[PDB]
Amino acid sequence: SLQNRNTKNLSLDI
Amino acid sequence: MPKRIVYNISSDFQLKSLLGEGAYGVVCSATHKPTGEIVAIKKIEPFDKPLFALRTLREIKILKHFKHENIITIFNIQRPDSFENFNEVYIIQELMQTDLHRVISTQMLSDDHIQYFIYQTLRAVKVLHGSNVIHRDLKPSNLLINSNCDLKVCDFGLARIIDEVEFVATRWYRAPEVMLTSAKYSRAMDVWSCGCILAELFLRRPIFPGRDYRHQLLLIFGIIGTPHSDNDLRCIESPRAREYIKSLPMYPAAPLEKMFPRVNPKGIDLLQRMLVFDPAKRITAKEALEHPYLQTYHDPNDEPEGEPIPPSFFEFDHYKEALTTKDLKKLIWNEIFS
Ligand SMILES: Nc1ncnc2c1ncn2[C@@H]1O[C@H](COP(=O)(O)OP(=O)(O)O)[C@@H](O)[C@H]1O
Ligand SMILES: [Mg+2]
Repeated sequence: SLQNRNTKNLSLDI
Repeated sequence: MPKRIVYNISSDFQLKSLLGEGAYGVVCSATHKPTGEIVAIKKIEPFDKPLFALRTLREIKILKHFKHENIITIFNIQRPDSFENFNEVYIIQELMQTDLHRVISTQMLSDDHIQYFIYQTLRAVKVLHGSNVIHRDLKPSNLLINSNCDLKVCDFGLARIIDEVEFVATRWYRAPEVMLTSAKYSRAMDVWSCGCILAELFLRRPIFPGRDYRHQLLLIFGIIGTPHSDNDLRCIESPRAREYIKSLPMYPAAPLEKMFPRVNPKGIDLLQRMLVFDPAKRITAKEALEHPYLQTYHDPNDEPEGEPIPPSFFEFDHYKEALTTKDLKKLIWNEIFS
């Protein structure tokens, strides 16, 4: 996973 | 879940929802009862025409080959109970919540989201190009997305290894050189697709929705400009194509900043570097990761370059006589039990 790079905690409500 | 969908897999599995249905593949989510894990299962009937078996074999070897955060993870392949009773392939993979096409059509992405989504796409493409593999069918519906915004490329059946009747990649994403000149697969075509994908993220609709070949070219050139000079018409060598290009209205490069008034200038910059006519001048995947627009996520040390795959990895594609369905069945069996 690349979450450790999602420096801005971007999300999508699905 | 539609009563018409039938999967000959272990009964430890229980179909949940139908996620994709096409003449080639059918994708359903499913619960593996004993572990409670929910997974994605892609079903393929590959033995009615070599063509299907070939795609299947290519998709399998590619998936088993990579271990990258941006390439969909394969957990396993259902094992048939007998060679005789082997008629469908069931690829079991990590379950994702949707595809980018669905996201574009139902969500307003911030510029952050676009930056991150395209960044991942490019990162996947780099590792592919570095192993000398080209996807050939990159489009939003083949980019899987999770709510935390992870993105993974899927659908590797049309992949090819670079070297010195068929399924066709959606034309809205095909590079102009493929449509024209007899194209020897190149890394530039995938970047062109990424380019169409980024444009679509900004536009929230496909940038080149052509109804056919002609219209497709008329739309593309209406944006990037009609190539006029012979230095410009180099890449193309087939006369009729030169001629066809010359019979086109002479369009100037359309002013993108005026097209995407509210799009990040840096995003448009990167965009224009991808949608270029001459494949040799088109920006590469690596280069694109280095572009200012992706500065928030770029890191020269966490961008796998891959390792070369030789042409014989897909040997079965280069035989004098075409392989039979039985030959292909063996090859797939071999991949399933290895
Ligand atoms: N691992 C997965 N998780 C969730 N959905 C998936 C997954 N793989 C495929 N899908 C869904 O199935 C659709 C088609 O899958 P794809 O692998 O591209 O096969 P096809 O050859 O039919 O295009 C995708 O657009 C996506 O919505
Ligand atoms: Mg697909």
